[PDB]
Amino acid sequence: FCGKGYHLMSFPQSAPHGVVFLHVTYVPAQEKNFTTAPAICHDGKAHFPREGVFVSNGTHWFVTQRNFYEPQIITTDNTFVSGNCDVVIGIVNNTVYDP
Amino acid sequence: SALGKLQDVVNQNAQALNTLVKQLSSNFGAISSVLNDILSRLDPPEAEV
Amino acid sequence: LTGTGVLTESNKKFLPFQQFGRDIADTTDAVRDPQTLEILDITPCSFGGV
Amino acid sequence: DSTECSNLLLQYGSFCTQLNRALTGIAVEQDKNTQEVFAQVKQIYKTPPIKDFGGFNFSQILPDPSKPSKRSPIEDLLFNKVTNGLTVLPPLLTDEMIAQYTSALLAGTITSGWTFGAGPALQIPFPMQMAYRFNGIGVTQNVLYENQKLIANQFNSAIGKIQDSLSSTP
Amino acid sequence: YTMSLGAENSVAYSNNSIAIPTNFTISVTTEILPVSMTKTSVDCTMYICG
Ligand SMILES: *[C@@H]1O[C@H](CO)[C@@H](O[C@@H]2O[C@H](CO)[C@@H](O)[C@H](O)[C@H]2NC(C)=O)[C@H](O)[C@H]1NC(C)=O
Ligand SMILES: *[C@@H]1O[C@H](CO)[C@@H](O[C@@H]2O[C@H](CO)[C@@H](O)[C@H](O)[C@H]2NC(C)=O)[C@H](O)[C@H]1NC(C)=O
Ligand SMILES: *[C@@H]1O[C@H](CO)[C@@H](O[C@@H]2O[C@H](CO)[C@@H](O)[C@H](O)[C@H]2NC(C)=O)[C@H](O)[C@H]1NC(C)=O
Ligand SMILES: *[C@@H]1O[C@H](CO)[C@@H](O[C@@H]2O[C@H](CO)[C@@H](O)[C@H](O)[C@H]2NC(C)=O)[C@H](O)[C@H]1NC(C)=O
Ligand SMILES: *[C@@H]1O[C@H](CO)[C@@H](O[C@@H]2O[C@H](CO)[C@@H](O)[C@H](O)[C@H]2NC(C)=O)[C@H](O)[C@H]1NC(C)=O
Ligand SMILES: *[C@@H]1O[C@H](CO)[C@@H](O)[C@H](O)[C@H]1NC(C)=O
Ligand SMILES: *[C@@H]1O[C@H](CO)[C@@H](O)[C@H](O)[C@H]1NC(C)=O
Repeated sequence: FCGKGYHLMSFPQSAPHGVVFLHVTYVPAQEKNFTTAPAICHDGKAHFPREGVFVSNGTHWFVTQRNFYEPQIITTDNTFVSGNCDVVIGIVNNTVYDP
Repeated sequence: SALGKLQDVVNQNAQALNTLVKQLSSNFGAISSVLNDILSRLDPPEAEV
Repeated sequence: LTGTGVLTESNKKFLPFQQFGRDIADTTDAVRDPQTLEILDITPCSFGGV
Repeated sequence: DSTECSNLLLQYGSFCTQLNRALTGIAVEQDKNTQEVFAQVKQIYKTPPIKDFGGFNFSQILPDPSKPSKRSPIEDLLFNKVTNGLTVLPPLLTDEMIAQYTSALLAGTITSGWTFGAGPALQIPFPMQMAYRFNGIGVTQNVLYENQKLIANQFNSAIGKIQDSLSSTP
Repeated sequence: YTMSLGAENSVAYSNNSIAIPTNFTISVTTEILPVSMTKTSVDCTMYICG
């Protein structure tokens, strides 16, 4: 509705019998492959991200925000626990750090 | 051609005005397209037609 | 040729054969007066909406 | 072909030009409408050959390779259910290219989420895409993950009911 | 020629891989929308009859 991409803001400009909108939008770029999982299995419990997504660079598991790569250590502060590991299809085993 | 949307509206309105002005030159089956020529050439019974 | 308008001086270089002038609507816009052969411009009298 | 009729028609001026120009404007407006509706992507996406979407079935909406028109079964049913100086101009986009545009949109929204509509197509598994959509309507991801088989079965049953309702309602 | 619809792109879909952006582009685009026309009024009596 306000340009191509994720809309940030817009500027109006007057034109003869018209209006010109300068739509400032956010475009993602330089994407990278990662191996992802729906949940983390730890101590017989399933951990799900509060706002982000589990990614792996090959050996280590992290959680990052969805629209920008910013890897962080999977802790209890950014995950929530629901159920055991027997139900979620594709759950992987990884440690969950406790601050 | 960046500003073609406004120029399209301007061209359509100017072309409609030009067509409306051009339609005065047609007699539509009458002897002349000029009203003064008809009013100066004919009696009112046929100038009425 | 009948009509109403203000007759003013003009700067249109008519060729010898040329007598009058016509606009897009075909209404006469300039005329050459007989007897004196001068070229008179025909400008419609002022009008507008009240 | 009457020349006397055209000689009398020239007395009325440029009415025919106005009618032809209005119809030409309508004719290009239809192509502009189709261009604005269907051509919202400049990349023609394809689904992967393996249809492993975590139990979700899209065969009724993906194009059928056995059909020469490359239409979906639903689109094929939709196309089956619709039945002096005059000329009909053909549309600029044929039905095959409109079907190709819809196939590209379906492949983009299945394999890449809403990311292809805002930039480059970023691949994501479909049971994760669904969880993101669940979080968009305010339901936690765990609910989707725990009950993924039931949601896939409900989705497939609803798609089949859509095809049955379109085939059973005139 | 028969017009192409787009460049062909095959999305590398698999059931356990995701693509995450590592950078961004701030893109400014123009959108031109007409608002009004020229306000034209025609004296119907003067147009038909003068
Ligand atoms: C995945 O990311 C982690 C974290 O950045 C990497 O682990 C680090 O790797 C560097 C380079 O060998 C070491 O100097 C650090 O000591 C490592 N940190 C830890 C906590 O082990 C890991 O190498 C990355 N893996 C791949 C395949 O890129
Ligand atoms: C993830 O961890 C669980 C629990 O530590 C593993 O489940 C065990 O698997 C072994 C052999 O596969 C069994 O003998 C145990 O009885 C299982 N324990 C439970 C509690 O189920 C699971 O295999 C691990 N998965 C991976 C991929 O390493
Ligand atoms: C997805 O749905 C289609 C259609 O509902 C399934 O295709 C059916 O498969 C069964 C058994 O294989 C056949 O008896 C039906 O005739 C098929 N229907 C059609 C319309 O072809 C398909 O099996 C489902 N699953 C997958 C993985 O594609
Ligand atoms: C993520 O990985 C996939 C597969 O490993 C990459 O897809 C391949 O990309 C190359 C180069 O563009 C193509 O020649 C292959 O045909 C692609 N394979 C498939 C199955 O599509 C993809 O490019 C990777 N993504 C990134 C950002 O590097
Ligand atoms: C993200 O992208 C921006 C540009 O889109 C990169 O900034 C450029 O970096 C190169 C090398 O450092 C410079 O030569 C250019 O002058 C920079 N451009 C601008 C506009 O500043 C940036 O480095 C990228 N970051 C990452 C992490 O990839
Ligand atoms: C993904 O597919 C592979 C086979 O290609 C399978 O082994 C694996 O279990 C699947 N994972 C999920 C989460 O469906
Ligand atoms: C009379 O008109 C002719 C042209 O029609 C012109 O040459 C002549 O000078 C005019 N004479 C007078 C007295 O106006």
